[PDB]
Amino acid sequence: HSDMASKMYNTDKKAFLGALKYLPHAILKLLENMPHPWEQAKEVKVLYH
Amino acid sequence: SERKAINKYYPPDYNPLEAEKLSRKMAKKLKTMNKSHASIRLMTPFSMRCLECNEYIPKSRKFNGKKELLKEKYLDSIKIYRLTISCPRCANSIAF
Amino acid sequence: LLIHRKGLTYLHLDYNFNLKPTKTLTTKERKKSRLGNSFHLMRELLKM
Amino acid sequence: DDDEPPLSYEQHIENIEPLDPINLPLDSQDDEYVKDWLYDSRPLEEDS
Amino acid sequence: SWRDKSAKVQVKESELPSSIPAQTGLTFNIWYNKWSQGFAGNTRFVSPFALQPQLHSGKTRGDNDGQLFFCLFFAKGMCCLGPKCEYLHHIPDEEDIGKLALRTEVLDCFGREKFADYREDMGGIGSFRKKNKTLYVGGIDGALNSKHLKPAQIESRIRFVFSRLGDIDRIRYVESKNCGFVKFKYQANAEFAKEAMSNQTLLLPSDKEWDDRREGTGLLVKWANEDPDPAAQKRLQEELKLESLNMMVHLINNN
Amino acid sequence: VRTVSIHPTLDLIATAGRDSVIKLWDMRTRIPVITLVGHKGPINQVQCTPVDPQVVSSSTDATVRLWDVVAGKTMKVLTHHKRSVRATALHPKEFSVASACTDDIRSWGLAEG
Amino acid sequence: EPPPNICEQCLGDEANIRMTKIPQGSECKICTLPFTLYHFKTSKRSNNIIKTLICVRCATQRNICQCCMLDSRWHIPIQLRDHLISLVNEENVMTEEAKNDMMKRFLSLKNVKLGGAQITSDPSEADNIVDKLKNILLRVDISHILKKLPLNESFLKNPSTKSFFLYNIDASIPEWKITDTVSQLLGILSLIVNHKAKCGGLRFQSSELGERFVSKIRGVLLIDRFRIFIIPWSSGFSAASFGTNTAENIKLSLSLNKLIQLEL
Amino acid sequence: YIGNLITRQFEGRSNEIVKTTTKQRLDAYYDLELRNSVMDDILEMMPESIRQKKARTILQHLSEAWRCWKANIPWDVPGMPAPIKKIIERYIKSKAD
Amino acid sequence: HHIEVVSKQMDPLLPRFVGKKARKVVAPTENDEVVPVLHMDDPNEW
RNA sequence: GUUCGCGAAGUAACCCUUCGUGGACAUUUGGUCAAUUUGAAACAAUACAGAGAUGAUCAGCAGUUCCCCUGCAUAAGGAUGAACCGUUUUACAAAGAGAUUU
Ligand SMILES: [K+]
Ligand SMILES: [Mg+2]
Ligand SMILES: [Mg+2]
Ligand SMILES: [Zn+2]
Ligand SMILES: [Zn+2]
Ligand SMILES: [Zn+2]
Ligand SMILES: [Zn+2]
Repeated sequence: HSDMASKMYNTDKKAFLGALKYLPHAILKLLENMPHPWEQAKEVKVLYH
Repeated sequence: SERKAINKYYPPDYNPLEAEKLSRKMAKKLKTMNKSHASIRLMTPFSMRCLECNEYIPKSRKFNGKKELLKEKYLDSIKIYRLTISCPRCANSIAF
Repeated sequence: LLIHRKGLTYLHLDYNFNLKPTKTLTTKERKKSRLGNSFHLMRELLKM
Repeated sequence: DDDEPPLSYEQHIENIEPLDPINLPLDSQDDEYVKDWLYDSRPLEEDS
Repeated sequence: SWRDKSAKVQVKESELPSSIPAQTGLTFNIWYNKWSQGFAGNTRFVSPFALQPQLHSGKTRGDNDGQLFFCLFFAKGMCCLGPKCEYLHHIPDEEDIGKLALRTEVLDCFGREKFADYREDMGGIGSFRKKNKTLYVGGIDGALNSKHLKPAQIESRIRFVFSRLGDIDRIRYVESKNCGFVKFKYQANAEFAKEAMSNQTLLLPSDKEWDDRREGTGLLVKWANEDPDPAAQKRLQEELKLESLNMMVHLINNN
Repeated sequence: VRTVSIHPTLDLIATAGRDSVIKLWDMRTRIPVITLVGHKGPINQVQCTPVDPQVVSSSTDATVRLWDVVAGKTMKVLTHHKRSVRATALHPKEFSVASACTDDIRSWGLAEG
Repeated sequence: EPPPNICEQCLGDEANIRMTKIPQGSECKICTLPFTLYHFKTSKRSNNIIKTLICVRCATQRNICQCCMLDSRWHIPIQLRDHLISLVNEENVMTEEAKNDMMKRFLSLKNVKLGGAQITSDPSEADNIVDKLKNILLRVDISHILKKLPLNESFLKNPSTKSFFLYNIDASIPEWKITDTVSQLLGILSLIVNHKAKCGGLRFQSSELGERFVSKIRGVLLIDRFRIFIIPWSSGFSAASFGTNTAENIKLSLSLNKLIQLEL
Repeated sequence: YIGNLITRQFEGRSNEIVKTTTKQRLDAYYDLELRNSVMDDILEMMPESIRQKKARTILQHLSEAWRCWKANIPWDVPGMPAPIKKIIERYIKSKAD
Repeated sequence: HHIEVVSKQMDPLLPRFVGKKARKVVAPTENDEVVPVLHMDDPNEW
């Protein structure tokens, strides 16, 4: 989903715009799990569409 | 974007000097860059009467008019401009 | 995609989430492209 | 830069070994009860 | 027969054309897949691809899956999937018309849903009200790259290409209007042939123009309006009466 | 808005005005559950009633209307008044409504219209 | 909210059909207003998915199936139905369809049946119509091209000919019927017919096919008792044989007509 | 916020936005309701029930009475019916208060 | 025919009602029943 | 495939390896949707016109509408957002009086 020019991505484009209302939640969840200074690389469980 | 935006987007390859030089080459061929008059909004500076249809035009009426810089200059130094309106009833061109 | 669905391709979004016009805009373009606080709040949170 | 896309993680980042984090050097004797585990991501998460 | 062989791959996946259309504005709109900021230059272009029915037809997964609908891109001569295609890769025939005979009232032979009203352009899929079997063939000058050609010669070309694509009732060419009308036996063949011949050239390999065939605009194949010719109108009335009388038999025998 | 009437048994109110409709509101959720359409002019009075017809309304169109609120339909239209039916009242102890024009007060049995 | 109106021929013959309901999932093809979409498959492993294209109130207005728009009693299309009824009723009835979108929305909400629908929406009327239907069934360069056309010569055994000239073609005849009857005779073929000329030409693949064609009965060919006449055309033909314009074709047709009337 | 925006993008904007009575709209809505009140009273009391042109005439007399009140000019129209005169003066006094 | 009616779970990131739009409609005022109006029997003064 | 059981051959080994075979375990995805022109995004450009009240210029705030746009919006803005400027004949009678059909 880099360019999304083909007709196959119409439903995906609609899903993208509908995802926009849930971004601040995702931003909270990301920043909440931010690595602290003593850890190099934090593996995190994710949920994705 | 707002009226008072500070920045416009330039493409990453944009060189301003080459861009101006290219746009200068382009400007000699565009229609609206080479037409002989500039459209302006202006008030009628004095009361005047159309000669085609005898309509009185009062002072301070707003018009959409054409501005021409003339070749002649006052004492060869100061710019003179013709200001052209069109009569509101009969659409005939009035100039001063 | 929200910018482009609204037809505002004359606005460009940087990869650091600044929104800039690509050209000096007509008055009709300015009225048509007057995005609101929802978009801008979303954009600046993404920027942070 | 504003005009550079966000980096591909797998191409540019996944292969690089990370640098040392901020860890204070603990004493092998005088911190012995915490030295083995203080800096884990979830300390003692496997110690039943 | 097409049943004797597996379907040929018409175009490879790497050979398929780009999805971004030819530029007609200053900026590409990632939503609409079209150019914004100005609109200049024509959007029509000649198809790089053309169906070759005896060469390209063959069995696919659709024949094994019990599929009804034909492949849209097979008709366009640009199907990527070849024998792995879910859709049927052959010219429609009475067997498949019979299999389509329920869905045909509201669907295209390509399985596209029909509309109430035709487009003002008379292009597109067509109306579920009309059951039209006739194609208008325009843009013939562009389809020949503006080559001068005699009217009977043009008619012979149109006769050749459209007769590969189905059973035909009538072909007529009108010199004054410089347009052709092709009527099929079945609406499914009119549906198919429209998409098969849209944006194509009428040129030959034998022509002097063949090496620049891609430059102009191709054939403009649309649904035909009702024929204003009174002979055609009374013929239409006669076949309407015949269809009605044949239907009375079914209604009476069922009730 | 020209009038409000509180339903005697339901947690419901009726309201009407110059927009020529009666809107019934659930008190709690503040949703306009039902809009009653049929008056041809401003509504002057609304009366809520414990059984069908559960709303009675009077209008500048010179009608009194008796409503089935579940169907969204009139039970009866009363067309005996000449002018705007500006005033109305329920009788507290018998199943009847009075209504008035200029010079013309009338009383109606609500079980029948 | 009314139930879906789907015919048995859409639903098939399986004992059970799973159906998916989607409130306000689709916009009606007739009236453009939203409606509750139903969609189903005739069996679990059938690969085509059938959906309601029109809303229930448009369907009851027309007495048609929501999934195939054929009449929900007689299983025939609206145009043919209204035409059939208007042969039994002297005063014509037809389904008048809105063209403006606001009129499409307006028309769909009035609860009155349209065209032939009410005459088919109850059994008494529909049965009366079919009872009456049983009574119905109980009741200028011509002077040059005429030497290019083979009209001077005859249908013969000896000359090997791959191409033939067809005339006395009635305009009612489609091209496919001609090809089909030749296919029947040969037990299976490039055809040009110009209907404004009322004549045509037939070209075979190889000489043995033409010889087998001339082996079966100037000659004659039959299409529903239209007597197409046939002549061997040794000189090869093209579309130009019948005239370059419409007027030339019509003039040729009249010339061929008087030649036929002399031959008969 | 984003939900309402994207809802407008797909569903479109509601056809029936009811503007509320803010202080920019207060005087105009007062005028409309007062005008309707005067018209209801006069069309109810007139014996002949003739409406279409008579209404537009009567409310001009109302507006003239208001101008006279603000000017402190005595509003007196010769041949005005006494009851309609009383109705107009009644509504002018309420607006004045 | 016995029909099992289900309602499959919608993609929460797509619009919930695909056919839904803001569109205006003029409703027909059809009515079969005529309603009677039931009244009974110096212009310079007014 | 794993496993329980029973036959044939290894190994008179009844367990282990192989072959034949009975049973158990596991049971119907997905699509409202196909990949460029012909099932419908908008601005911009070009030419011409041009700014609500009226003598002139301008602040506005409304209303009606099967016009909506921007906006989180029941706020506000869009020229006071636009459209509004046109068209206009009968619920038609009474009294006379002069030409006239009958
Ligand atoms: K203003
Ligand atoms: Mg405003
Ligand atoms: Mg306004
Ligand atoms: Zn003048
Ligand atoms: Zn294919
Ligand atoms: Zn509908
Ligand atoms: Zn059906």
